[PDB]
Amino acid sequence: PLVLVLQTYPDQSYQRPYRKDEYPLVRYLRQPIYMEVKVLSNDPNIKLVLDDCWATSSEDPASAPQWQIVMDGCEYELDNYRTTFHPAGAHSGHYQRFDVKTFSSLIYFHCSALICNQVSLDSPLCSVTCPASLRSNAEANKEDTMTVSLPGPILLLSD
Repeated sequence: PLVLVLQTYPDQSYQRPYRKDEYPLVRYLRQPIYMEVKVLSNDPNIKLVLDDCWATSSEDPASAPQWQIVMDGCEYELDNYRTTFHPAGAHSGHYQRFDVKTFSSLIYFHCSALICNQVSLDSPLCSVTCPASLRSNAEANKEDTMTVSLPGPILLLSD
């Protein structure tokens, strides 16, 4: 089994992740929060991709209310979040880096993600077109994904 994690980094340099005892983080509205979904491996073939990312006001990723950040591999802006991806310029496919921007509140962040082996059996999420089209009633479906959350919440403050 391959194992995924969701982490936050201090800045766009992605030098080291925040650890648990540094949470809760403190951020301001419209300030970028630099996040990464990473595979803990060492296989060069594999490529990590996101499915959904969303925020809750309680620790439980299943709790309501929710704000959608990423949907079907693409930025979702309708819930008042902006996401910017950060491609790497080795093992580039072992992680997906992105920053999120929000438009005093305590927020918990989660993503769902999966791995691509470059095989016919690869998820549709392995090659996607963005922006993503909204789902129909029947279109709702679950890929085989792992849910990952941050070690702690983030406090959003008004600038």
